[PDB]
Amino acid sequence: MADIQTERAYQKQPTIFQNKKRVLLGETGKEKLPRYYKNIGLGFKTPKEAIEGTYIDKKCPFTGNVSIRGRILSGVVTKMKMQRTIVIRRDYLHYIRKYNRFEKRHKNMSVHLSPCFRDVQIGDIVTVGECRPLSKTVRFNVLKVTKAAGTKKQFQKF
Amino acid sequence: MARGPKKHLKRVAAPKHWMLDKLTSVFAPRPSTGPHKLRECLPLIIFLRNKLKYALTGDEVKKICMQRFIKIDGKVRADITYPAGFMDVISIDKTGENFRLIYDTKGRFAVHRITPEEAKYKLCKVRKIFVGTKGIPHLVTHDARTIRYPDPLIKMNDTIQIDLETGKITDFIKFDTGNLCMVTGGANLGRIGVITNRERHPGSFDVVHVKDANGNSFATRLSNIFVIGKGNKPWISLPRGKGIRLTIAEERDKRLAAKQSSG
Amino acid sequence: MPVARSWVCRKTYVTPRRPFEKSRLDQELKLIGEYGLRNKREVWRVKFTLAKIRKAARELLTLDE
Amino acid sequence: GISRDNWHKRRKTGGKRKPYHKKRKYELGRPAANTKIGPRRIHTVGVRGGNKKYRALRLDVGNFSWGSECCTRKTRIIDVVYNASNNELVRTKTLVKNCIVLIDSTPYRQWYESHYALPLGRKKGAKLTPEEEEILNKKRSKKIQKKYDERKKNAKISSLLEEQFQQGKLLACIASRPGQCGRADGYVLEGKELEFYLRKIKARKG
RNA sequence: UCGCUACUACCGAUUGGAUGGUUUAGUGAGGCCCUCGGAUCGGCCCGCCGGGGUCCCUGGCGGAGCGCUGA
RNA sequence: GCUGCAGUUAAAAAGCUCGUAGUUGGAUCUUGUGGAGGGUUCCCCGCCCCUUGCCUCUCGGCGCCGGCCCGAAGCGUUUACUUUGAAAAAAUUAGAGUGUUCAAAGCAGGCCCGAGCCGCCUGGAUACCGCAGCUAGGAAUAAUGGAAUAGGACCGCGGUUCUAUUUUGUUGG
RNA sequence: UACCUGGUUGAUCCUGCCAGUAGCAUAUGCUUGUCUCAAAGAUUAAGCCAUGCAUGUCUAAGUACGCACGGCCGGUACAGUGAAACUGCGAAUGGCUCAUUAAAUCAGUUAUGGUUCCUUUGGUCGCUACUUGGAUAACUGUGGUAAUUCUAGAGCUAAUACAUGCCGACGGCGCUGACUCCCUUUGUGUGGGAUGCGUGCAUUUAUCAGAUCAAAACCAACCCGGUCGCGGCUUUGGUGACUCUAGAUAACCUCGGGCCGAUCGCAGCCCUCCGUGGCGGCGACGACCCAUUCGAACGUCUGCCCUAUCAACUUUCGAUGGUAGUCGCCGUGCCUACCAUGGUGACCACGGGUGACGGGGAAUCAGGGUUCGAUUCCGGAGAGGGAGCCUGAGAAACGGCUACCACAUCCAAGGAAGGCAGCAGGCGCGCAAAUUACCCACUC
Repeated sequence: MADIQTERAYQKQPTIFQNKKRVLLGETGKEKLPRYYKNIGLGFKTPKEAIEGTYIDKKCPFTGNVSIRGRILSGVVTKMKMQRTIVIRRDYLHYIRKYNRFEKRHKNMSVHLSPCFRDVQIGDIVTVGECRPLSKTVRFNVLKVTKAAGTKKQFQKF
Repeated sequence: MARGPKKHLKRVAAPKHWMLDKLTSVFAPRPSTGPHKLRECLPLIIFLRNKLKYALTGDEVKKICMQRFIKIDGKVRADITYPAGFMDVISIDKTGENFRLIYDTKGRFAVHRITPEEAKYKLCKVRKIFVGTKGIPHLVTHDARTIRYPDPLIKMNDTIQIDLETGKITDFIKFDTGNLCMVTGGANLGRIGVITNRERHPGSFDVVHVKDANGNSFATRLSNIFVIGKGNKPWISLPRGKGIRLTIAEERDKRLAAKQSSG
Repeated sequence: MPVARSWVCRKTYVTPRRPFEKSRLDQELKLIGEYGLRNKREVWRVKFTLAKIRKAARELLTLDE
Repeated sequence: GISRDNWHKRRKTGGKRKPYHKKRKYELGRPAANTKIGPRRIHTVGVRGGNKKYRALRLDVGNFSWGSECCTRKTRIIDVVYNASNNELVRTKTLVKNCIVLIDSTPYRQWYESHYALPLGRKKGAKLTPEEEEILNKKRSKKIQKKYDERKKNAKISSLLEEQFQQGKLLACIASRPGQCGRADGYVLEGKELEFYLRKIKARKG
């Protein structure tokens, strides 16, 4: 919040510039930084916390340098010990045709999760879309979070 | 290994609609690089040797072309494997005859003779719209033609008419409901009907629904629809059978009843 | 090497499963003697074309009228 | 030789993989430019598709922008002072993208003093009056002093730059890739970027 | 159990033998990149002669500095 | 041995009990009269209580002498299942036509006077193409979900803080 | 065609296996008259190879002083056929084999809004000049070595090879502003204006603008209809979505190291015109940039034979992730510095085996299945074993090159040369596989 330059190099959004002319503000002041953000398409909506926020993240869909294309998928949040990335589980049934019967299977995906989502928990349901390769094992990025079709965080009044 | 581009074609690998025999040979003519895709053209050698039968061998085709007799879209072509395709005109001024390439309702190129005043124009589908330096607008067609200063009402998926002596636009048809079209890919290849609905998806493919003269209904991906007339009337003459696609039982019954094929 | 040849062919008869069945031997010889044939293979050809005809009609009789 | 392939290294599970084929030419890599300060030395290489690429070994001069004033000019490069990635790159004076450098202030000072009709880099009267006062004051019929309110009411520079101009050097940041373009080229440090790197420079050695 | 004639496998002294894959420590051909090197080969500056012309063009012989400058 | 085997005595049930993953899991939550095709009541319209369950806009054609109506859209709690579209090399296999002298094959071939026809007609079908992904109907069966530390809703009110900067004749306040 | 029979007993009824019966594809034995098709050194040894062939190429249109052959005579550039040599293009396709290879290859499905692209086809092609420079090959002449498609010294001469460089069509439009004129000394509204600087598309970096919506009331100054307070408004294109496309400003620029023609062949023309100023008909070849076509490369989702006498594995010797950079055609731990402590597994990871190249497919088959697929179509890999690299649009190429390792040929002992898993042919192996033939007529 109050400081974000925790790295050895200065952190800023590309395409935003601050004028060093007409700088007078009197006894008070206003934000020296305007905010860059965009529409993703496909009927998704941009979070309020991306527009009203102050974080820097180049891999963010709403406020960074990525294009959402190809497949849209969903899965269950299962681990989150990395920084700005999480692991999600996908479960399915496989048909074996000699018998007339099914077999249970799973796979894991590592995905990139930006700030603007900040109340996610293990067992939440998440929707993701493809990007260019973002790191060695990461190809997908979080577009929406939900806990519909399931029990509450704490008691039923949540 | 594959260290660069290939330059041969095996005869069992060649496009099915050319109707090549099984036993004369191992190879087929590789179409010359050009305005139409390898799967979607007819090489000039297959038209002169196998369709029109003016030549018995590839050498008799070579010595027809080197005499400068054959014109495609009004230009003389000496290349025997040149990739001719849909809506092109071929003129043979020495025998006094003109042709246009159009699909038969079984999904293959028909021979279709035309009158010399209809051999003066062709129909083109729009692929792209863009702006160049100094703000000049550009157009691109399904057959690689580039046009400067198009009319600002001409949009994506529309059909334009061009005169072949000058290459400039004369008139156009808008893509909208109730206009006549022909199908240029998939299983419905070579059918004709009126556009009746367009269903759209953000990402992936749009789907168009089309209605026949006999009231049948069929659908395809938007990339396979070519518009050929404002409302009910086409801007080009059409081959025998007019795109109606009768079933194998109707085709049996007319073949018995009409006694054609020297019965 | 690639070549302009073709390799399609098939057999036109089948051999019986019981070689020495007395009831089968004299029935086949009575067909040879009445129609003036050369060998048993010349009878086994005609049983095979009839079996293929009946195999097709028994399939079409499953489908709705 | 050197190569940039994905197949020489292990999968998500920690398991090995065996080689699929010999090294291909499209998997190639090449040694680094390691560009120094010094009089121009550039070499060129042929690249995939038959195109050409430019590699700078020595550079003495660059193009820099003072974005606050809409002024850019060709300028001498003096020294390197900070590098976020590795300290051996400043110890050996190597020039790379987002490196922090010192540049000659003179062409910006000459643009400002002739545009605003005011002094900038000056200490005392002995470096104002004896020559070049005729840049500042001349005959100007109906354009003499009050019509320069279009200039004078917006002339004041930031205190952090007025302290740099008196020493004859400005801090700047490299924006081009010198080992790929053949050019060293960028923008003058200002505002909170200038406060950030002045704190980092002082906290390292001072 | 002991004994006669065939045939298959086990244990094991022998610091056995041949072939192949991993790997510690030391050595290292040859190409490519970089910093140097400079055999040899030219041009432009100073005589005389010749063709053209208001001493210069420009062909040739020739010597000093072999300057300056290129490969 | 899924369809489809066997374990008292022929080969074969852990000495006995607990228990995590895996497989399996009880009942329950909207129907009959009327019309068409067809029967002598049930499958399509419209109804006891809801029939696309709601809704009211606005860029955008219809019906008529502005206002009120009827096709998109928000979408119907989420999936499996099932039925239908689209899109997937050829050869091979199945399958239609056709007297290679018959057949295995092949993709051909057939009419007419004489040669004065400067020729004419016609084929090179069609089906199948698991799973996974795309698509539009059906809603039984099987998963899954909502308010108990009360919240749905009314053209319902009130304090307070942030805030786009439209409508005004514009550039500035 | 949804099928059974002999054999344990003195005799009976069962369990259960052995043997019989039919097809298919490898070897092998005995036997053989006619005629239409046609598989054939995969299995063992991706073991070793004598000899011959398997990739070359010219039009009217890049360079013709070869007496080589030739004409009616002559070079008016110079006739005409034209060996050789220089220059251009191709040789990265085709053909052969199946060693390696188990989420790898491959199939169906999707993506470049993360890249490159000879050629074809269509756009685009006006910020000494009536024509420049020197220098080599064929050829002529003299040589060296036991030896090779080894080459050295000397004398000549060309270009679409190599290297220079105008003319024409600057008349741009923005910024400076001596002076000057009008209402108001300045400011502020004007119109002129001497004189300087930059001024095509590509290239590197920085900055600017991108227009549209709901409702009133005061004040400075005015667009405008009018005059000393009211009505009324305007400006590239496109996607589901761009830090897209087009536009404006300040600089850079590659040079020896981006473009804007010092080129070739047919028919001749129209004139302030007698062979002059040009303008022009048909082309041929060439080059920077867009768009096409043929692709290539990297990535998404789902799909695999046997094994626990393989239960835990990976990890600055980069393992999983973050920030900045280098390198590369481009995304990315691809690699480097600093930091964090991650990632996979009983829903079988990690390790080992395979007489394992994958798929379209093949044999047998009531219904359900079992077994096979080196092999003519499609994808991959490799040219004795490993590694490195030149040229080019494209190769980590083997009918290209350099070196080590294993074989091996010639020698005058100094040296030189090599790669049949192409077509025929040979040796070795083994149960096991054809002729050192003819032709570009057909298909390409």
